[PDB]
Amino acid sequence: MVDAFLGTWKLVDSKNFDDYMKSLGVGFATRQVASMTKPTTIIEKNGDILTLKTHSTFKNTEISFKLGVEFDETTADDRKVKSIVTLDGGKLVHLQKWDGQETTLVRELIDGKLILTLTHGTAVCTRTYEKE
Ligand SMILES: O=S(=O)(O)c1cccc2cccc(Nc3ccccc3)c12
Repeated sequence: MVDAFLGTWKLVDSKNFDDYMKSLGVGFATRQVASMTKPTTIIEKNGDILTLKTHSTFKNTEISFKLGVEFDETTADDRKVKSIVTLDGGKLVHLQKWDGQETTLVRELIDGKLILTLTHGTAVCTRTYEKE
């Protein structure tokens, strides 16, 4: 259920984020900033339009979209992508494509926590957020 995602979530743990960002082109200077940072993800719905915002001292982004309906997105790291977000049995699956490249962001609730798995080819990163 989408509804179970809604609310504000605060990053508490991060695993292999640096390699994920490097895998995407994020430069060293910026990786150092982003990694010590502890972002908030806010997930909202308004009818059948979801909005996911990322709030932090590094960057601030927001996306709004319908599930299964493809959309343009400019990412935190300034990639210009084609995105699609679907719901695969409680798992929010965010697929991005740009320049023949693909990355996936999977969001699932485990133990009252929101676990985001980021995958870019072989670079995999897991980021755990606590409900606020
Ligand atoms: O986290 S995400 O927006 O998912 C994100 C996803 C994919 C690539 C990212 C690259 C740099 C920073 C991010 N965000 C970020 C925002 C605030 C603090 C630290 C990193 C990236």
